[PDB]
Amino acid sequence: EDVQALVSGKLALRYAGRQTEALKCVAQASKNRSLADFEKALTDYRAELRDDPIISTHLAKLYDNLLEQNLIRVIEPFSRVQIEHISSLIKLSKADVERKLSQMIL
Amino acid sequence: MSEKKQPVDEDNWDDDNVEDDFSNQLRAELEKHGYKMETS
Amino acid sequence: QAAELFLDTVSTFTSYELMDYKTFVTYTVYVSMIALERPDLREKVIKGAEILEVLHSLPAVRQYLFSLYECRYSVFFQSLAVVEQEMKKDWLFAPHYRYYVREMRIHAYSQLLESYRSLTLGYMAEAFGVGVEFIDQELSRFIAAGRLHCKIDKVNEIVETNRPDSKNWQYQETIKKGDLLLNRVQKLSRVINM
Amino acid sequence: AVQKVVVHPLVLLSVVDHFNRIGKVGNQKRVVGVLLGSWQKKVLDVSNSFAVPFDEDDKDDSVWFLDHDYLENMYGMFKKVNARERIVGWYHTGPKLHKNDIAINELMKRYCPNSVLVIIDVKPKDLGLPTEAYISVEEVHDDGTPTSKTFEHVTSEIGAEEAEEVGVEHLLRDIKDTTVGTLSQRITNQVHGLKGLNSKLLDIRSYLEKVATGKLPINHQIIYQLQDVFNLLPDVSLQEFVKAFYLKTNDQMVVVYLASLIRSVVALHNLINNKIANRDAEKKEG
Amino acid sequence: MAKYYTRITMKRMAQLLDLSVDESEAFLSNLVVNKTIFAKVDRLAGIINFQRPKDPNNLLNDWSQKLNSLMSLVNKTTHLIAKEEMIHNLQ
Repeated sequence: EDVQALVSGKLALRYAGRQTEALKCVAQASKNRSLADFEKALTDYRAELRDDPIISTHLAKLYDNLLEQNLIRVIEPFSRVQIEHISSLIKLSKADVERKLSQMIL
Repeated sequence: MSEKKQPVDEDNWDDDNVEDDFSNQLRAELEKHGYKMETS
Repeated sequence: QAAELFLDTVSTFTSYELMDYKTFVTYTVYVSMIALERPDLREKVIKGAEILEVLHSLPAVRQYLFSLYECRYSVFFQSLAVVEQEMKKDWLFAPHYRYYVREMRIHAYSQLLESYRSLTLGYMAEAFGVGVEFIDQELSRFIAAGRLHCKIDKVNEIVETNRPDSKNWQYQETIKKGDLLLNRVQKLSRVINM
Repeated sequence: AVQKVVVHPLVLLSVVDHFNRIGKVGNQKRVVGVLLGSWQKKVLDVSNSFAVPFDEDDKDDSVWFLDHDYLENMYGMFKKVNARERIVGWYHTGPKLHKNDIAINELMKRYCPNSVLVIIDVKPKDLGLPTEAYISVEEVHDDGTPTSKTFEHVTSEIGAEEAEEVGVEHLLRDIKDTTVGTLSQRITNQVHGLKGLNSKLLDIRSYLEKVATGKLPINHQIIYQLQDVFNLLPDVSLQEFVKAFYLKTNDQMVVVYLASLIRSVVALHNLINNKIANRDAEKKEG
Repeated sequence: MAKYYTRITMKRMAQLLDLSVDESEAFLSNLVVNKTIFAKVDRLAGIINFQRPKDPNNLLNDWSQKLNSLMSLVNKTTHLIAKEEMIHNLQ
């Protein structure tokens, strides 16, 4: 929300372009804790995200944090449940989500 | 003062009886070495 | 308090009188494994740049820490045995060198059962150390002590877990401290007035 | 309309001595007077009052006599000494409300549209308050009358002002509370509550006895309220209630435990101090 | 249905909404994660719970409120009793 508010500054809006909207869409995807949205944003603007020499270094950590947030929000709304349903909703395998849940419990 | 009662006859960290219960011989050898010998 | 006060790795260790820096780092990691828990062991002792730089020159201690942190319980026991052998003959650790060990072992036991609910003792044989009878005896003698809250069934060899409330544990300590203080104050009261 | 009424001891003393001085002359049963006071928000305050010639016959409850000119000129005369006061209502010292009260209230509603009736008992025998406050209202029901005049009760209490407080404190030399603490917090609150509850239940017993044998004017609102009362009693045999009760009691006792420990420590310290300070006094005499 | 029920099966919930069970849980999940209603669904037995856990303080607080209402209404009854009695045994 801070970057979304800050990009609208007068000096900021003086420097408009397409890289700024790429960062805006990445921030919007990360705000509501959606993995698919961030993946779509990465694929749509691949010429700017995985092209600079430094952003790709931090992409992995950003992905890990986003996966944590997505798992938290998708597992929040109920209680005792299966693992097949949650893996289908998160669109992952069965072993990886189990390892991740064990690590979060630890 | 006194009677002498003739006609009858932290200094240690913390005092708990668990410490003295041990009768084995060091986990390194008595247990880990003893059952880590390839009996299996 | 020892592990708390040993946060001077970056605030200088110019007191070379008592010991050298490498021994200081080994002592601080040894006490940090006792005092503090996972959310701080991951924040202060595993992320420190200087402590990691020093530890890079000591393969044994780095292995002994990573084995516990990376959940490789099988290799943990060799390092634990070597460390306790080292500190048995070491100064200012000998008179209670056993007690330290008696924590780490049971600590590891409490670090595995808290995720699952019905893990069998068969899995622990190849995942924690060979010998089903040894694990059974250790688990029983640690259950009997009142800590490591769980339960074991031997007819089918199944371990179950339970979650006692944090009010029972917070009550016997009050009652025992009260008992000790009452004994002391009664002794004080009747020392005076003949 | 009205939420609370506050009564000063001055009007009580005035009621008492008016009753004494007018009942000494002859065997009258009820006396009437008019009150003065003030308003603020929904709270009413009563300050002082004066009497008025009143006559009533025991032969019939439809004949009675008051004086208009007396009231008018006496109010005008008290106006010249303090203009803050104003007519608020009237009082009668009857042990219980009579039939004529509605007629008198209608008569002197002219001087105050919100007149409030106050009953003062001159020879109380219990611990309850001597004052009762009523206000007129129109009630409506199914059949019989579109509206009927009826009294409704309003909460009353005894207040005090600084000068009045020092006066009554000087007058009450003999009687004063023994201790302030758990004593005044227990007896003045709990036992009196049991007394009042038992008295109320006895009164409702009496009314219920009057029905289904005697007169029998079966009234339905009382029955509805009785059903509501008997339906609202909680159940104390439920398991969850017992568990919560035990949890709270166990939580509460630890604090008393701690306080007792601290008191014991302080007592030991005081004993040590006194003994040490006093053992060093015998040798000074030589 | 959350105001009047206290615990409900999932099939009836889907039936009353004229839509399938998966869309039912999808439509309730976003609502509950947006902090607009409280609901806890266990989908191993198809149960939905609409009531919060009860703290020890709240039970005694409700008990005390009930006691206060009892005392107030018992106080209210007697004055009307006396007023009713006033007009039948005056003479």
